[PDB]
Amino acid sequence: KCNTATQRLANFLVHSSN
Amino acid sequence: NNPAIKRIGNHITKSPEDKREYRGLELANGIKVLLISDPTTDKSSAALDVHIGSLSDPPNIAGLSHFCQHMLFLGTKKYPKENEYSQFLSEHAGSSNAFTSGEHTNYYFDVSHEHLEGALDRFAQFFLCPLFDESCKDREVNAVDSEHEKNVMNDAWRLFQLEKATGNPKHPFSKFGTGNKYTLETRPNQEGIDVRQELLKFHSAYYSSNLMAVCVLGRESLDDLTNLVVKLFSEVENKNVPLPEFPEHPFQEEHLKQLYKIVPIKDIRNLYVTFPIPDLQKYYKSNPGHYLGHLIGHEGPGSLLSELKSKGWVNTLVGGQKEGARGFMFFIINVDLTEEGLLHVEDIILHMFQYIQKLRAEGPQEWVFQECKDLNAVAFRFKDKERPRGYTSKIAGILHYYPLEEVLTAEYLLEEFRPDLIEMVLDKLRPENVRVAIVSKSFEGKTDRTEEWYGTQYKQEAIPDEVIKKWQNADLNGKFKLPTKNEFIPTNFEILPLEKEATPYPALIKDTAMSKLWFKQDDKFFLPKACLNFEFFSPFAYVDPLHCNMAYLYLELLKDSLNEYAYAAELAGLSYDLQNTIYGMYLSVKGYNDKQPILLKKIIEKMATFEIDEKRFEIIKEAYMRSLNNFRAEQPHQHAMYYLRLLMTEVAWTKDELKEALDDVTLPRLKAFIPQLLSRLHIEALLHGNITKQAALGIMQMVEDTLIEHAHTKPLLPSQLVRYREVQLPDRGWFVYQQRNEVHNNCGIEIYYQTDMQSTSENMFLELFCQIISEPCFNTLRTKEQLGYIVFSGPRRANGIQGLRFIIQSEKPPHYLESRVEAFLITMEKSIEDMTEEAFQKHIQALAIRRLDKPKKLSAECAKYWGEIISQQYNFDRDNTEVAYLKTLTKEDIIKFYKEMLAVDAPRRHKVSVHVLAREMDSCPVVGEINLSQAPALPQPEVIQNMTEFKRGLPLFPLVKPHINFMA
Repeated sequence: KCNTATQRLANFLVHSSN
Repeated sequence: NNPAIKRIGNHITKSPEDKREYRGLELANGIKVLLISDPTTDKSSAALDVHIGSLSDPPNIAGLSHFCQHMLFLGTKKYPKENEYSQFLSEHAGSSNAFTSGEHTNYYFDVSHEHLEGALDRFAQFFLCPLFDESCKDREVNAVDSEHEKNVMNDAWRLFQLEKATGNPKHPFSKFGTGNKYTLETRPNQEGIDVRQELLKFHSAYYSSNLMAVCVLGRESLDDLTNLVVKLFSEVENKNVPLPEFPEHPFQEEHLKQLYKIVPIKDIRNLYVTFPIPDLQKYYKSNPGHYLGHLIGHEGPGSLLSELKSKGWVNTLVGGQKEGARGFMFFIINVDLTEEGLLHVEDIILHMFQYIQKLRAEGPQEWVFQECKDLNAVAFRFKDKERPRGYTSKIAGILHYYPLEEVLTAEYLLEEFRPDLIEMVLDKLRPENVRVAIVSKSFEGKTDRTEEWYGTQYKQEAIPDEVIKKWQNADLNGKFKLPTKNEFIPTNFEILPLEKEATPYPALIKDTAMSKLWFKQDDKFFLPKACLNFEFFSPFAYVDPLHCNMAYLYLELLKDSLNEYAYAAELAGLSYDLQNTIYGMYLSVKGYNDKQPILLKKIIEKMATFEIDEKRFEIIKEAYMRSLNNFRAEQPHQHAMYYLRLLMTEVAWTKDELKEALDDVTLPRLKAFIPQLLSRLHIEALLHGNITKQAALGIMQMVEDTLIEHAHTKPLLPSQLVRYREVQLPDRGWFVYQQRNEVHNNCGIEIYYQTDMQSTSENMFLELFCQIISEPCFNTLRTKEQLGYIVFSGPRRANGIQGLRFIIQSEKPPHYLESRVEAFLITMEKSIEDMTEEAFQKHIQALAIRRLDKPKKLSAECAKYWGEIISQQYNFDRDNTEVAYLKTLTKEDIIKFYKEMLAVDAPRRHKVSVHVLAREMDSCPVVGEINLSQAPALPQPEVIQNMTEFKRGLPLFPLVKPHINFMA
């Protein structure tokens, strides 16, 4: 598929509640 | 006039479907602002994006930006309290998060619409007067270290940093952005660095108004929002900081024509191909990089994936441009490898260059451009209404790249056809400018290098000039052809008139032995879309480990078979989800309603007449085996959740039982399984969207008839519609289950305090209590005590039962972690006793808003109904019913609830704990004995040796009775 449709990796303050 | 405003942008281009009001503008200090007025929104939201990130971290203090991000929430001069911000949001139905990337630091929150200002005010101080308190710095540094610790064993983060390390070391792109205790505390201490000051310097130097963008959304008018923002942000100082730029690509000559062999943590096989390219950002009106991504990453007939898959070398492929930073980008073509594929990498890459040649030979195609352009226009026009929090965050980020008037359309609408840009990018995708990395355990013991930040083991070799030559001399392969017109492209967008018998909730319009059909015509979003959810019930999908494996393989083989045909539907905004469940199968088809019947019919038909390709069977089976084993590489807290699940559910096969039975599944066995699985069924569906009642009954009957015709499917008996129960823990009992994670060097734990069966009263008692302890839990267990990055608390719902759960991932052993949670529980009891009636009534109000928050889009509302159907509770008016009851609760009710079900000496405490030990930990006790609250003494726990015996020795809870819903 096109990368444009992909999870860039950044650092979040809080983890996901989901 | 207004001196605080430099300029008010012209009309902001929006979709004619979008009823929200917009106004772009720029403050005198240079802050780009986008205001959004939504008089109906239940929650307001705001976000600020500073166009500066880790790439600007000083060389001697890696992670400083990210640490700055964390520290801003910990107090300001105007609001000194460590958690004034968090507590304020929590008490007003709000939330907040933030992330740091190489060039951006994005902060965002949402809250009850009537408290935007209070929230915005506290939020603005982050960029005006942060305290960077000394005590908070010493503590918060642990959260950062904890965050990096969880990523250390993550293959994605390892590969992400390895690419940075393999480029030019002088380039700031080689920096370690996350940071940890060593780089943020230890190291800087060995060099007499006062991190407090460095944080103050960094903030003072880079947090300049000229590099900021803000987006606010609320019920207030555009003028009111304007005065609001001007009043809170015009005071940010403009230090005219030059926007960082990186024109010289991190990959230079010495970095090209390089081959890397990497050892992964999980058992995976991947091939990564990268080409350094210029920054194509400025070309957003034509998007040449995406044009090539669309073709090279295309699936469907004639594509690269097709040939790579037919040769049994690859299963999936991803191609397209990848972001770098202002000044550079990369073009990638990554692919997973089969066993045979691993030994044919050179050939795979040759095919890649052959396909690329085909593109140069055919030249740029305008019809392809027009097609994507038309799809993007349809996508923008009918885009689903977003949730405020994510919307403000996105806008704030993209305000840095596009004109105010185009901030909404920039990423969707295409205007220019650029055969010259397309050819320019294609000219960079050549063998002499390639980088190749292979990820496989087969490299274990053959590597000679180690990435310092993650410890990744790899080898670096130059690609032999003859291999380069062979690729450079690639000719056309007849198996490679450009895609053809996309027949799935929708054309009928008429919104049907709201029928006369239109109901507020889904209605049961078909109740037969074969199927139960819930239906609702959309009455609020008015978009040309629909959601078709089907639940297929069959005992043979989870009867034993073997059949569960087959249920999985079957559906996985089926999706692999429809892929090529289904890809076009995907691009045209029509997708589907098919997976096996513990009760049978789940199928979901969503998107534009126009062509859904066509995709659906195709799926069911293929389902009931499927023919398994032997080659595809062995390949997928081998992957599934690795997939199961790879669970050992998952995080400690994920293992804890997994064990609790197996422990509390009546019937559940473990991953060990699954792979064990996986060698027994043969092609013959699978072929027999499918017809058996479809022989007897029961279907419960929910059709919701732009569809009539007759179209719905029609769609439901078409599915059944297809099954009846090709699989002779017959109805399932009502008593065969079984639902699993949850183990019923004994009063005052406490059990502990212990395990070890052999990959991560961190401990994981989950504590579950089972309350009772779900019901209006039981639900709100549990939910109110969670609402009250939510922020205090995070502030106590993490901010103050810094047990770990991951500290979670909230309700646990399963099989009609519910209770409070705590999840923590830490370096500290589980028995200690438990002591701390028990200490916190007592702190909360006192806290609830000490809070005013108004503070209590405030939490009730906050919980009420969270529960009544309206879904903004069709799929979100469908999800709520689906939840009522899946759980078989069918309480469609649950939110109004439950909130009404909640508004009745008193502080006394909650105190009694805790004393009866939660306190350590509670007469009905039902406690179960899952202890996951770190890799480097042989054993560890199950119980044990400063400015930390005193932890109560705990009783002797019963250690669970065998899961099966544990369940057998305990009674089972009954199932929840369905809520009444009449109709024929």
